[PDB]
Amino acid sequence: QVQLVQSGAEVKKPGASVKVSCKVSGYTLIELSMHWVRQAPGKGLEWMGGFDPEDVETIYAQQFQGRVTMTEDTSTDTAYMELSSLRSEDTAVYYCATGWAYKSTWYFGYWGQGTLVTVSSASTKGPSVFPLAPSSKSTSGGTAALGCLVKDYFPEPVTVSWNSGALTSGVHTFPAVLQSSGLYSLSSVVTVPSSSLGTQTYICNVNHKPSNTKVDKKVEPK
Amino acid sequence: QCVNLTTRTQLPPAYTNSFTRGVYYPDKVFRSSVLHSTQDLFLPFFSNVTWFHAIHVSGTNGTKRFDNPVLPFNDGVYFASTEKSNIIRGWIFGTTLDSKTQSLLIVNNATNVVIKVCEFQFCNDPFLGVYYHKNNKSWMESEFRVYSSANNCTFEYVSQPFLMFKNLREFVFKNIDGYFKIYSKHTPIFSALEPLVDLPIGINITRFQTLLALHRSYLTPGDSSSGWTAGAAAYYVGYLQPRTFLLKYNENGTITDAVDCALDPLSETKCTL
Amino acid sequence: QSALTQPPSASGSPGQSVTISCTGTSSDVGGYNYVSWYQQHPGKAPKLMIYEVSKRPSGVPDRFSGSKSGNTASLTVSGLQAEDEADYYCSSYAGSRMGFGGGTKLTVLGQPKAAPSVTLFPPSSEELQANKATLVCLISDFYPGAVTVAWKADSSPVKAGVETTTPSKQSNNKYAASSYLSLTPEQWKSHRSYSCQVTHEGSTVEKTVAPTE
Ligand SMILES: *[C@@H]1O[C@H](CO)[C@@H](O[C@@H]2O[C@H](CO)[C@@H](O)[C@H](O)[C@H]2NC(C)=O)[C@H](O)[C@H]1NC(C)=O
Ligand SMILES: *[C@@H]1O[C@H](CO)[C@@H](O)[C@H](O)[C@H]1NC(C)=O
Ligand SMILES: *[C@@H]1O[C@H](CO)[C@@H](O)[C@H](O)[C@H]1NC(C)=O
Ligand SMILES: *[C@@H]1O[C@H](CO)[C@@H](O)[C@H](O)[C@H]1NC(C)=O
Ligand SMILES: *[C@@H]1O[C@H](CO)[C@@H](O)[C@H](O)[C@H]1NC(C)=O
Ligand SMILES: *[C@@H]1O[C@H](CO)[C@@H](O)[C@H](O)[C@H]1NC(C)=O
Ligand SMILES: *[C@@H]1O[C@H](CO)[C@@H](O)[C@H](O)[C@H]1NC(C)=O
Ligand SMILES: [Ca+2]
Ligand SMILES: [Ca+2]
Ligand SMILES: [Ca+2]
Ligand SMILES: [Ca+2]
Ligand SMILES: [Ca+2]
Ligand SMILES: [Ca+2]
Ligand SMILES: [Ca+2]
Ligand SMILES: [Ca+2]
Ligand SMILES: [Ca+2]
Ligand SMILES: [Ca+2]
Ligand SMILES: [Ca+2]
Ligand SMILES: [Ca+2]
Ligand SMILES: [Ca+2]
Ligand SMILES: [Ca+2]
Ligand SMILES: [Ca+2]
Ligand SMILES: [Ca+2]
Ligand SMILES: [Ca+2]
Ligand SMILES: [Ca+2]
Ligand SMILES: [Ca+2]
Ligand SMILES: [Ca+2]
Ligand SMILES: [Ca+2]
Ligand SMILES: [Ca+2]
Ligand SMILES: [Ca+2]
Repeated sequence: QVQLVQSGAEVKKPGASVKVSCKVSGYTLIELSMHWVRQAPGKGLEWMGGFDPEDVETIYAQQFQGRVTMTEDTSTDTAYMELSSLRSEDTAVYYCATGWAYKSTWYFGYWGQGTLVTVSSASTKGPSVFPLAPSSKSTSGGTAALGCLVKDYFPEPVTVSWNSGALTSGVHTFPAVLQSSGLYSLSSVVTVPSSSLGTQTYICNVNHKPSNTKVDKKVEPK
Repeated sequence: QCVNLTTRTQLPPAYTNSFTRGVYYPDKVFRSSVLHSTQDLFLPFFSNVTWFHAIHVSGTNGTKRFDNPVLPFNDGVYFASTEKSNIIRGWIFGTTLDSKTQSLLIVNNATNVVIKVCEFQFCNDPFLGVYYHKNNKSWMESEFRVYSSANNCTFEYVSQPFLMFKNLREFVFKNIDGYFKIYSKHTPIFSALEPLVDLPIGINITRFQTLLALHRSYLTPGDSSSGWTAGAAAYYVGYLQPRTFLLKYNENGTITDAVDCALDPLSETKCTL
Repeated sequence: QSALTQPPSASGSPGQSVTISCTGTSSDVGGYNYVSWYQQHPGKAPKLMIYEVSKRPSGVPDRFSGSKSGNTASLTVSGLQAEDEADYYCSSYAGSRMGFGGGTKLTVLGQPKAAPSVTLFPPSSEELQANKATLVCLISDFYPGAVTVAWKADSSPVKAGVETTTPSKQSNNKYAASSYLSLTPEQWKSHRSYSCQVTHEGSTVEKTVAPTE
């Protein structure tokens, strides 16, 4: 069967240019058309461009105009894809795929393992911590929902504890969003009796060991 | 390069009869209204020739299988094959069929014949592969399936094609005096076999193998198929033997009738008188 | 990208039959029979399942078969086995372009259906003291895995500024999701309401927060 092997993963900064290779085995490059797609983290597949079998002419999708450039070298049996003007949205796994040219049935039968291009100008930074305060009879009637926002932290991981580990029941610390800026952010919440807001105190203990940061933020109704 | 396209065995020896077919103008000299008797390497009349199934399909039950054999050339070869599809492209003639000796390569394509006498490291299973050039938008032919290394070329002859409803093609090969002599008649579907070329190749010819063309099979993800399949093909091979023949030439010079003198006592009586 | 429309999730008990539809136009799916279908297990490269509308490559089991009607194709997976829990992508030529469409997650159900539990927080006063404002909409305890989150300002959609986690399996074996919407403090105090639309298995829950100070 045809076998497609791509170049190793690479890291870039905004504004840069990246080039991904794709070595084809089993069948020679001039017998099968080459198409490149990308998949952002969690997101769907997006066609970047390919080769039109009937009209011999590489086709580029509308998204990457004058920004992508795909070339092939038949002797080395290698397909190439250069993307300039890189930005954080381009952080994705890049797959080279293939369809037969004779039939032209637009079916991407065989795929590469993927090449992860990671675009970020992000350095180590401590979190900025904010309270997510509750209201009187906030959620679920006699329950209340209170939280704590770990914002703009890099790199992962942070650890949140509540009241230095006294509160463990009711606590849900959510996973992080890696936003467009290259920094992470997460929130951690605890659901408590609404009776207990008067006496009980709720401390949020964030500790982000890469930046060597220990933040204790007390959340109170407001 | 070389594809390792072996099936277990050529199990059936298939046979048939050559009623009166292998009669070749033994000389190129025009004669008129004459009875010229010649001792030469003819195909004997009513000889038992062999039907080869090179590409023989397995019905709805199975896909096709490949039995293309290397055959002796002995003192001569009558070749015959009636085919609609350009599957039989030519032949390879030689002794060792590797580099140690030289060998003859005859490949006919839609534009031309190419005839080569050169040291070829023939792949153990030989064929001409036809592939898709995406840029050209046309299928193109690769010779490196036939030979993986080419050395020591003494001969290259390129000219107009011969082999190119069903159209019977008849061929007579001889290699005498260092001269590969070829005779041919095409018949769309008694007939003179008219000479094609005498190639001065000056080589030993002892064995040969037919050259077949196999289209590339662009397989889907999971097939275990070979990847090289093309139609079906079959051909007939017979061997020339030394024989005295009485050939009757026309007023126009055409060989209207010939008789094998050794076939039956009546043919000997016609021969002696 | 998102040229073809295709549902977010597909629920199915083991052994049942599921149908994922891929809806297009008369120029991409309705004009050709060049539709295809692809499986993708998480963190692993895609795999062809149906080619040329109804045909099936070898090694793919009988239970996968597709077809099309008008401007809509559909992939049907009978004999549900756990190997089938993946994302499923359709594709089709558009005459000048080939465009994949969306996704769909078959969820081979091994647990009763769970509706999400949603909490919406406003930006803290301390955060907009720094001239930045970020809504936080946290979603927890839903099965199957896939969820779809929309943001609506006033009653007008919020296209931009929305970054959401993909659902992550939690201790419960249900799934939880996180969505953040970033505003300027000027924009947050201008509009009289903000809301986090969350829809799971067709049902939509809504949490609404406004600046009452
Ligand atoms: C059959 O062989 C002939 C000659 O070998 C091919 O004619 C062209 O020969 C030139 C010589 O300079 C080559 O550069 C070309 O590549 C050949 N043409 C093409 C289109 O391949 C002839 O084309 C051959 N037939 C096929 C189908 O390849
Ligand atoms: C072979 O030729 C013989 C005469 O030499 C003839 O009698 C016979 O029918 C032929 N046999 C076959 C199997 O073709
Ligand atoms: C087939 O493979 C074997 C193992 O390497 C090799 O010895 C043989 O020469 C091959 N057949 C060819 C070249 O047709
Ligand atoms: C056809 O293919 C041959 C390959 O050698 C190439 O040289 C030639 O330029 C091609 N013709 C066209 C019109 O592309
Ligand atoms: C080519 O063959 C001739 C004899 O046919 C021989 O003399 C010569 O050495 C050969 N060339 C090579 C490179 O082996
Ligand atoms: C042919 O065989 C003869 C006898 O073995 C030998 O003398 C001669 O050199 C050979 N010629 C070629 C071209 O192989
Ligand atoms: C003999 O030749 C003439 C022309 O040379 C031709 O017209 C005729 O058909 C030929 N056949 C006969 C009668 O031998
Ligand atoms: Ca690398
Ligand atoms: Ca540049
Ligand atoms: Ca081009
Ligand atoms: Ca290209
Ligand atoms: Ca360039
Ligand atoms: Ca077309
Ligand atoms: Ca990877
Ligand atoms: Ca609240
Ligand atoms: Ca404190
Ligand atoms: Ca005859
Ligand atoms: Ca030598
Ligand atoms: Ca050729
Ligand atoms: Ca052999
Ligand atoms: Ca030469
Ligand atoms: Ca004549
Ligand atoms: Ca499967
Ligand atoms: Ca056009
Ligand atoms: Ca998806
Ligand atoms: Ca619930
Ligand atoms: Ca909650
Ligand atoms: Ca589960
Ligand atoms: Ca931001
Ligand atoms: Ca409020």
